[PDB]
Amino acid sequence: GKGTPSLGKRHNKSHTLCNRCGRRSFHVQKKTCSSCGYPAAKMRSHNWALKAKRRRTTGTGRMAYLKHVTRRFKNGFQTGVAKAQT
Amino acid sequence: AMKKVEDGNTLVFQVDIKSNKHQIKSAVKELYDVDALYVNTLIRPNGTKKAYIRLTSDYDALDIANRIGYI
Amino acid sequence: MAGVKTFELRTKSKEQLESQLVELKQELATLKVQKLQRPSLPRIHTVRKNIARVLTVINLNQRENVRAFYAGKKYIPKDLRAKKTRALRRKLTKFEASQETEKARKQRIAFPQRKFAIKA
Amino acid sequence: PSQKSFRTKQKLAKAQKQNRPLPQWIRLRTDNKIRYNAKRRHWRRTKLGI
RNA sequence: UUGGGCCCGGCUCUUGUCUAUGUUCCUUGGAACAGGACGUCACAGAGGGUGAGAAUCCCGUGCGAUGAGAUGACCCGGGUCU
RNA sequence: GCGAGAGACCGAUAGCGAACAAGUACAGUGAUGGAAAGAUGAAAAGAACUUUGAAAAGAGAGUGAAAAAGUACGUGAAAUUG
RNA sequence: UGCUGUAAAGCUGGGUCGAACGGCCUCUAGUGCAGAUCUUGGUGGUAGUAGCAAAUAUUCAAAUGAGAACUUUGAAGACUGAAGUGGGGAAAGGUUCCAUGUCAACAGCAGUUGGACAUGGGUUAGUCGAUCCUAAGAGAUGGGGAAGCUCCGUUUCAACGUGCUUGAUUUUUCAGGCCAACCAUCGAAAGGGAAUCCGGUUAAAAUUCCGGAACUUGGAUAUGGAUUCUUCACGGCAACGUAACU
RNA sequence: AGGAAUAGUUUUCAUGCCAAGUCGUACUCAUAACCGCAGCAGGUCUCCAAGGUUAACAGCCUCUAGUUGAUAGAAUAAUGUA
RNA sequence: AAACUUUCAACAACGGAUCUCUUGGUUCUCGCAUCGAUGAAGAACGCAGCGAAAUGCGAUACGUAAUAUGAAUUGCAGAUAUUCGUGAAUCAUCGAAUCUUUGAACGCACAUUGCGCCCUCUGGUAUUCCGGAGGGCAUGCCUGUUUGAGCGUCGUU
Ligand SMILES: [Mg+2]
Ligand SMILES: [Mg+2]
Ligand SMILES: [Mg+2]
Ligand SMILES: [Mg+2]
Ligand SMILES: [Mg+2]
Ligand SMILES: [Mg+2]
Ligand SMILES: [Mg+2]
Ligand SMILES: [Mg+2]
Ligand SMILES: [Mg+2]
Ligand SMILES: [Mg+2]
Ligand SMILES: [Mg+2]
Ligand SMILES: [Mg+2]
Ligand SMILES: [Mg+2]
Ligand SMILES: [Mg+2]
Ligand SMILES: [Mg+2]
Ligand SMILES: [Mg+2]
Ligand SMILES: [Mg+2]
Ligand SMILES: [Mg+2]
Ligand SMILES: [Mg+2]
Ligand SMILES: [Mg+2]
Ligand SMILES: [Mg+2]
Ligand SMILES: [Mg+2]
Ligand SMILES: [Mg+2]
Ligand SMILES: [Mg+2]
Ligand SMILES: [Mg+2]
Ligand SMILES: [Mg+2]
Ligand SMILES: [Mg+2]
Ligand SMILES: [Mg+2]
Ligand SMILES: [Mg+2]
Ligand SMILES: [Mg+2]
Ligand SMILES: [Mg+2]
Ligand SMILES: [Mg+2]
Ligand SMILES: [Mg+2]
Ligand SMILES: [Mg+2]
Ligand SMILES: [Mg+2]
Ligand SMILES: [Mg+2]
Ligand SMILES: [Mg+2]
Ligand SMILES: [Mg+2]
Ligand SMILES: [Mg+2]
Ligand SMILES: [Mg+2]
Ligand SMILES: [Mg+2]
Ligand SMILES: [Mg+2]
Ligand SMILES: [Mg+2]
Ligand SMILES: [Mg+2]
Ligand SMILES: [Mg+2]
Ligand SMILES: [Mg+2]
Ligand SMILES: [Mg+2]
Ligand SMILES: [Mg+2]
Ligand SMILES: [Mg+2]
Ligand SMILES: [Mg+2]
Ligand SMILES: [Mg+2]
Ligand SMILES: [Mg+2]
Ligand SMILES: [Mg+2]
Ligand SMILES: [Mg+2]
Ligand SMILES: [Mg+2]
Ligand SMILES: [Mg+2]
Ligand SMILES: [Mg+2]
Ligand SMILES: [Mg+2]
Ligand SMILES: [Mg+2]
Ligand SMILES: [Mg+2]
Ligand SMILES: [Mg+2]
Ligand SMILES: [Mg+2]
Ligand SMILES: [Mg+2]
Ligand SMILES: [Mg+2]
Ligand SMILES: [Mg+2]
Ligand SMILES: [Mg+2]
Ligand SMILES: [Mg+2]
Ligand SMILES: [Mg+2]
Ligand SMILES: [Mg+2]
Ligand SMILES: [Mg+2]
Ligand SMILES: [Mg+2]
Ligand SMILES: [Mg+2]
Ligand SMILES: [Mg+2]
Ligand SMILES: [Mg+2]
Ligand SMILES: [Mg+2]
Ligand SMILES: [Mg+2]
Ligand SMILES: [Mg+2]
Ligand SMILES: [Mg+2]
Ligand SMILES: [Mg+2]
Ligand SMILES: [Mg+2]
Ligand SMILES: [Mg+2]
Ligand SMILES: [Mg+2]
Ligand SMILES: [Mg+2]
Ligand SMILES: [Mg+2]
Ligand SMILES: [Mg+2]
Ligand SMILES: [Mg+2]
Ligand SMILES: [Mg+2]
Ligand SMILES: [Mg+2]
Ligand SMILES: [Mg+2]
Ligand SMILES: [Mg+2]
Ligand SMILES: [Mg+2]
Ligand SMILES: [Mg+2]
Ligand SMILES: [Mg+2]
Ligand SMILES: [Mg+2]
Ligand SMILES: [Mg+2]
Ligand SMILES: [Mg+2]
Ligand SMILES: [Mg+2]
Ligand SMILES: [Mg+2]
Ligand SMILES: [Mg+2]
Ligand SMILES: [Mg+2]
Ligand SMILES: [Mg+2]
Ligand SMILES: [Mg+2]
Ligand SMILES: [Mg+2]
Ligand SMILES: [Mg+2]
Ligand SMILES: [Mg+2]
Ligand SMILES: [Mg+2]
Ligand SMILES: [Mg+2]
Ligand SMILES: [Zn+2]
Repeated sequence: GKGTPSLGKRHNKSHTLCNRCGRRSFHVQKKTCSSCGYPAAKMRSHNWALKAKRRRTTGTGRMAYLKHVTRRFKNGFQTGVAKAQT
Repeated sequence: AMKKVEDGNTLVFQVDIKSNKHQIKSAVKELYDVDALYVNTLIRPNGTKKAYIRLTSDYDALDIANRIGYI
Repeated sequence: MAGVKTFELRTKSKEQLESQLVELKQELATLKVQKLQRPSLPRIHTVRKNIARVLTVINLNQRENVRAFYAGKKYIPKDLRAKKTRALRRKLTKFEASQETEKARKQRIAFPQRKFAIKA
Repeated sequence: PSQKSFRTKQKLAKAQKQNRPLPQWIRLRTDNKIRYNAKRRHWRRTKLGI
């Protein structure tokens, strides 16, 4: 009875949603995320899991601020406003 | 919702999710000059907040609905 | 879209801009009542972008008032400072980078790099 | 359960909104390739993640 | 032997703008951008688009020019004031 | 990473896992694992109308250069089948 | 349809098709499949075969419908038999709830029916739970290890109050009066715990809505009563009583 | 520590005034809404509990309530299962 | 002789090989140096007249400003939108803004949209109770300011 009968007693979540990554990897009793390592300051990442880095790295989200650094750099980081030509 | 406007003198509004019953009561007073007997709130399955606002006997909720213009 | 004109808005006072904003919000509120019956009501898009323009002009107008107040002052609010990169803000200023010891200044002046040519 | 958190209930609201069929006017756009909503979810068939 | 500060340039970068010559005749074809006849331009016959293999229809190509913005004690050339 | 130019390279079971709403759908408590999937036509002109059928559909008909191109879409092999 | 070559193969007639391709001299290689319990995709015989047989059980009629063993309604016959095939909940699910429409796919027969599909609607709280308390435990801080990710330690070799209480002051200053064994925090929808009931109401909510009738906490605050000339009440031997009664 | 006589105190007696925010609340709880790949004879915590017989909340019959759900039809060889 | 089985041919099936493409990949070369407490990368939730996804964006929500350009967008709808012009559309460009809940994440906490305190204004007869609006309160370290502590210690009564 270690198979089907024992599989019926699964109603206690070991993990819940993580506040940092929202993945359902936050161990409830351990108070740690198995995916991103929250609440540790650094992000969980390993060089033996390079595909895991692909899944969560720069460019997999919005880059809502790094989007525009190239375009602001290209103009020498202008301060002021553009002047209309006469 | 319109059966509540008529029988129980209660106005039903969609409300911001972040607002409480004190802020909803103030808002209808400033916008429509009407006094709420109570504010019963509720978060709907679609993620928006619904408010059941019953007005005091000084106001007829059906008159307010015509004034706003949706009945 | 269309709506209100930003150059007409820049010629208005705080009181006049806030008064028109109130009218636009009741207009948007009135439109949301009519959207219950139309139900397709494209004019809502115009008023929503009108609210954005009036809100923009109020914020911009208020920012030179703080800029004029802090003009020439040593300390100004950090959102009115230059927004380059974190590293470039930590970088040495032009004056600090061009600092030179009086010993080092005497040798540069005494022996500048000469300009010359050959075969004459 | 009936007793659920706000964080859970907000995710269940999005799951309902993501379960709609394709709006039919989208198939009329020029160079349109979407024929149907490919991200449908039945409650009994595929479970969420809460 | 000799100091310092500004002003315009040059160079660099970004961004905006500008340029030669067939769509002539016949056949096939739904469509000519195919074949044939007659051409033009070529510091341009790279490439692409357009109803089929298009220098010459369109965008471009070659030749260059220019508006605006930036940027540079620590690139140089002139001025100019101490 | 940013911005470009290329190749005696591969050509949708190849080339990155991904040419497509691809790190997507989906699995696992979890760390992780992880696809399949490009092609009507120049143009929807995506088959009006009539008729049989409860309908899907069919038969006339229509569009189209072609329906021996009908979104089960170019070409349409073999296994297998009438 | 044939031709050539011993052959690997090349060429050609007819049909289909629709946009590129070949001969020759050379260069080059991810260059030749029948196998590898090969890989991926696709397809057979098996085969309309095995089978669709637990949980006692269905039948007549009408309605609806193109179509009814299976839907609805009526009549009957039955079962679960309060340790239920009943009525609720915790975990878990997440719209499956309700109404309307509906049969391409799914309900291993069927389907007019559905927990399916489509469109809408629906969950109302001071009193029900959370929130507050602490449990086993988890875990910041001063610190002590460790190259370090981090480990230890929970009042620990620590100068540990974002202290209060008053009289205030309107001088937004104060004057001080008391204390600081223990005291970051998280940790229970079954422990502890302030307080709500009845009748009615919806297609779907109700200790939540309507009607009526109550209650607790925090705050404000006046009147009556109470008490004082024996100032901070009286009575009863007593157990003790009280509308109050520093 | 502060308190009376021409007046003082008290909101632990009665009455009166204001407010109580935030989140959950639909539905299943299982031989179909959970987990067992599934509408799986499995597993999954708890509350209420009528009459007769009886020691009995057992077994058997019944009231309330709920179902009549499990592809069906025709036969009844062998060999099976009960 | 039929049927059946098998073989062959035609047509119709099944299936998606072959051919031809290709806004993709792969590799080489050339050039550049620019993330973040002025809140990054990433996550959650939202935003369109009619949108589920991808893309974009943040309650100013498929966007606001500015510059350039110069008449669209388009599946439908629709201006109280626009055309010899401060003027349609445009991630064309971009120098000004907005930028939810979060996240190194910073009042404390978080399987809770849980619980405080300070300043200014305001409502309810309120410094104290309840509500609202705006602005604040993390840690280590440096320089400085202020307030202190110690017979550690110097001068004097
Ligand atoms: Mg399993
Ligand atoms: Mg268990
Ligand atoms: Mg555990
Ligand atoms: Mg998980
Ligand atoms: Mg971000
Ligand atoms: Mg209220
Ligand atoms: Mg109420
Ligand atoms: Mg509520
Ligand atoms: Mg809804
Ligand atoms: Mg619920
Ligand atoms: Mg399941
Ligand atoms: Mg999951
Ligand atoms: Mg030209
Ligand atoms: Mg012709
Ligand atoms: Mg071409
Ligand atoms: Mg020609
Ligand atoms: Mg060309
Ligand atoms: Mg060409
Ligand atoms: Mg032309
Ligand atoms: Mg590039
Ligand atoms: Mg690159
Ligand atoms: Mg290049
Ligand atoms: Mg592939
Ligand atoms: Mg094709
Ligand atoms: Mg194809
Ligand atoms: Mg085409
Ligand atoms: Mg074309
Ligand atoms: Mg037809
Ligand atoms: Mg037809
Ligand atoms: Mg026909
Ligand atoms: Mg024709
Ligand atoms: Mg053809
Ligand atoms: Mg063919
Ligand atoms: Mg064809
Ligand atoms: Mg086919
Ligand atoms: Mg074709
Ligand atoms: Mg075909
Ligand atoms: Mg064949
Ligand atoms: Mg073609
Ligand atoms: Mg090979
Ligand atoms: Mg083979
Ligand atoms: Mg094999
Ligand atoms: Mg195989
Ligand atoms: Mg087989
Ligand atoms: Mg059989
Ligand atoms: Mg059997
Ligand atoms: Mg049975
Ligand atoms: Mg019918
Ligand atoms: Mg049956
Ligand atoms: Mg039956
Ligand atoms: Mg019946
Ligand atoms: Mg019985
Ligand atoms: Mg029994
Ligand atoms: Mg039961
Ligand atoms: Mg439950
Ligand atoms: Mg719905
Ligand atoms: Mg139902
Ligand atoms: Mg129905
Ligand atoms: Mg069936
Ligand atoms: Mg559904
Ligand atoms: Mg409450
Ligand atoms: Mg309680
Ligand atoms: Mg809660
Ligand atoms: Mg509370
Ligand atoms: Mg409370
Ligand atoms: Mg308590
Ligand atoms: Mg403890
Ligand atoms: Mg520790
Ligand atoms: Mg110690
Ligand atoms: Mg002060
Ligand atoms: Mg607690
Ligand atoms: Mg508790
Ligand atoms: Mg409890
Ligand atoms: Mg309890
Ligand atoms: Mg009643
Ligand atoms: Mg009544
Ligand atoms: Mg009544
Ligand atoms: Mg109910
Ligand atoms: Mg009180
Ligand atoms: Mg007395
Ligand atoms: Mg409270
Ligand atoms: Mg309930
Ligand atoms: Mg139950
Ligand atoms: Mg139950
Ligand atoms: Mg079962
Ligand atoms: Mg079971
Ligand atoms: Mg059920
Ligand atoms: Mg199993
Ligand atoms: Mg599983
Ligand atoms: Mg138990
Ligand atoms: Mg008995
Ligand atoms: Mg009993
Ligand atoms: Mg029995
Ligand atoms: Mg049976
Ligand atoms: Mg039988
Ligand atoms: Mg027998
Ligand atoms: Mg036997
Ligand atoms: Mg024969
Ligand atoms: Mg390439
Ligand atoms: Mg979040
Ligand atoms: Mg102009
Ligand atoms: Mg804003
Ligand atoms: Mg953002
Ligand atoms: Mg929270
Ligand atoms: Mg929060
Ligand atoms: Mg707490
Ligand atoms: Mg600091
Ligand atoms: Zn995480």
